[PDB]
Amino acid sequence: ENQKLIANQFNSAIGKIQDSFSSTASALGKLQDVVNQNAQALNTLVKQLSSNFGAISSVLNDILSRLDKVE
Amino acid sequence: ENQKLIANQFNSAIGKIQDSFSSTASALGKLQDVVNQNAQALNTLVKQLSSNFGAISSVLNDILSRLDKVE
Amino acid sequence: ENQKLIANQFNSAIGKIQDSFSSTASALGKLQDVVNQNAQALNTLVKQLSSNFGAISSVLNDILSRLDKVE
Amino acid sequence: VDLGDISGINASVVNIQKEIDRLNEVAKNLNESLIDL
Amino acid sequence: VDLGDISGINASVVNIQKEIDRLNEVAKNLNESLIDL
Amino acid sequence: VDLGDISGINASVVNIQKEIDRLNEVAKNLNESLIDL
Repeated sequence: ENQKLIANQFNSAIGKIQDSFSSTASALGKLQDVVNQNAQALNTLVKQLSSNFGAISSVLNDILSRLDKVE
Repeated sequence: ENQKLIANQFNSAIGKIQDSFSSTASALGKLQDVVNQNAQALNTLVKQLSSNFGAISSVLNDILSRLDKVE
Repeated sequence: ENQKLIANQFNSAIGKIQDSFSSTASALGKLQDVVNQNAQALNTLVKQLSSNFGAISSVLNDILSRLDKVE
Repeated sequence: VDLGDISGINASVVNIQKEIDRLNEVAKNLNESLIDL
Repeated sequence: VDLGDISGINASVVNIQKEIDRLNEVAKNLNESLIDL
Repeated sequence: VDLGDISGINASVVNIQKEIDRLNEVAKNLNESLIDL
């Protein structure tokens, strides 16, 4: 009778622990996906920002040189 | 006597597992909050960056056109 | 005999739970490190972006004033 | 002068509140699994 | 005009797929630890 | 020309080292819960 109680409580606890570990795995997977997407987003932003500052630079040097020609 | 040992060990293990799951839940909540704040930060940075490049553009086109007028 | 079965199943379950908690701790540590590195990256990007917009500004005001002098 | 468009860069958000709620629910319900001989 | 270089700013990526696989493997294997008296 | 100020954009940092330490402590202490009949 006490053995059946121990077995039932242990089986209930193991079921709850299985559900909780599945939940933790799903949460870690979602967090991994989101953190990796945000990392790719920041990297793509850094690349496009470098390109845009390169373009803005080149344009500003064109302006400065052609205005040195002006004056 | 062995049943009391099994019950005591099981209760200790379940208490430790409860503490550990509370810790995992708190950690996942903190990570969720921080990842979401960083996502909002990157999105707001993208919006402000788009606005600032729009302004820098418009200004550069003003400069280029008014210098075409100059020369 | 049933007590040995309960003890063996409980020891196996506790070993698996130990492995799983070590895995969860390692995963949370890696996620913490990566999220903190990405936060430092976004902060450094914000600082450098503020500096670069300051420089681009100052340059554009130089251009605008010196072209007001021109015309 | 046409600067590159970056408005498409988007940062997703995570929604693991279901899993955190399940974890806290299990941490509370495991008291219903203690053995009281 | 020399704007500051920002190409060095890099965002790391996380690889916890081993740990997620281990967690799901344990959540599946814990059925082999149930007591069947 | 007054460009928009973005210095206010801040990225928070997470501090879950207490929870990771607790998890490793439990993974070590669960050896004190094994049954030795």
